[PDB]
Amino acid sequence: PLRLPDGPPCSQRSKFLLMDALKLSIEDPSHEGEGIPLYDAIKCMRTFFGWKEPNVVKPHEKGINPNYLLSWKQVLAELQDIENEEKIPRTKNMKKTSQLKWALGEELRSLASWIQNEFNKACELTDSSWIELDEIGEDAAPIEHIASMRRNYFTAEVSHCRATEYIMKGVYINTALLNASCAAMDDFQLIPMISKCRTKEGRRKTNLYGFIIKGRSHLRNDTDVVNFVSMEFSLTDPRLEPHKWEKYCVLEVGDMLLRSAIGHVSRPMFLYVRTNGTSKIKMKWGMEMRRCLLQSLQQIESMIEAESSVKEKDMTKEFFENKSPKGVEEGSIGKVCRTLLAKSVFNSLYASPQLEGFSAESRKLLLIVQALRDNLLGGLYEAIEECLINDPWVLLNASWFNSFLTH
Ligand SMILES: Cn1ncc2c(NCc3ccc(Cl)cc3)ncnc21
Repeated sequence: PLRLPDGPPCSQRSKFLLMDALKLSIEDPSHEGEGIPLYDAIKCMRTFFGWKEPNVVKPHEKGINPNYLLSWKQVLAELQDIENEEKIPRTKNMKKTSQLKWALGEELRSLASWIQNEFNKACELTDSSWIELDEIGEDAAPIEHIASMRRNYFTAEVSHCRATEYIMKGVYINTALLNASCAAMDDFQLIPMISKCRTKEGRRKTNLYGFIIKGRSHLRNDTDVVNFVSMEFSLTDPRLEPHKWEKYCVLEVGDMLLRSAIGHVSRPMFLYVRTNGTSKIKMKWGMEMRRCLLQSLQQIESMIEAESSVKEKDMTKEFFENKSPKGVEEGSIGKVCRTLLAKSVFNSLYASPQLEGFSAESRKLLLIVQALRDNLLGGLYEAIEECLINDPWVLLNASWFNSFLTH
């Protein structure tokens, strides 16, 4: 089996919160400015009244925590500035304050259990649909009948999937930043983190996860970096899994009244803050996250076009309806679709050279081991294990890979 590294537990490294995010939402919006992110965010902000004086509750151990506190206070100050203006601007350029100049820039780890938990959360369904019925595909021509049937069965099973929400979240924020990176090169622009869903009842909703502030972005090449500060709401207390949050300063910024299985309960609302950066090429990929839906669909269609060659008839219906196989090992056809999707999305969210190395070399050891398995290599192990350092996503697949070696 593979040897995973020893060390302190791995920490979160995505460009935004995943299972820990928190949404401020408005239903079927129709205010003077429905569709301009700044107007949407403010209207989501004013939905919430439990704000309170913020303080640091889990410090970033390598950054200057007074500057993170001041930056969040500045956001509320400048948002409150917009409140006082007669009209609402289309965008907001933050004052180039001391805290923002500092925050915008102007070793072995062990597998922690939070990343498997993220992956499990990415496979669940939500109350809300995140994509339209004809979202998947780029076809110039109308789709033939069999393709259409598969595309609609598959969309039924993943439209509400949590991984799909990560897709649209990511596409939104990456489009917003990439565009801002070009239209406001010298500004510290305030960029809402938005997404849009439809409820089980049919209502269009708008969600605010928090805010980005981008720094100077004269991105001349694909690999040039624009730094940014992320500020994300959450009900997750950082003191439970502090190792998850090494890269973050976390503030407590309000209290929130929630329906629960015990009735109404008041929980603190937190605000996860970190500095971070991205590049033109990374943001272009982030805008492409819908292809995760298409790539997941194809892996599904592959299993069907396989079964269909063996039975001389189209097995699309009998596969999705679960009518030779005798069940579905994940539980249901639906969980197989969402599982494939979640893996593809997390490949995107945690894209790394260590993942591209591990993916190639481990497939080599895979075909060798199951060749040996049903019929009865030391440098290869070093290639694969040269990828096992500190990435939570690489390490978790390596953990998964070792299960396959036992069964
Ligand atoms: C009692 N109370 N109410 C609000 C509040 C707060 N946040 C200010 C705020 C809230 C929303 C916006 Cl769009 C701008 C600024 N901070 C501390 N106490 C507070």
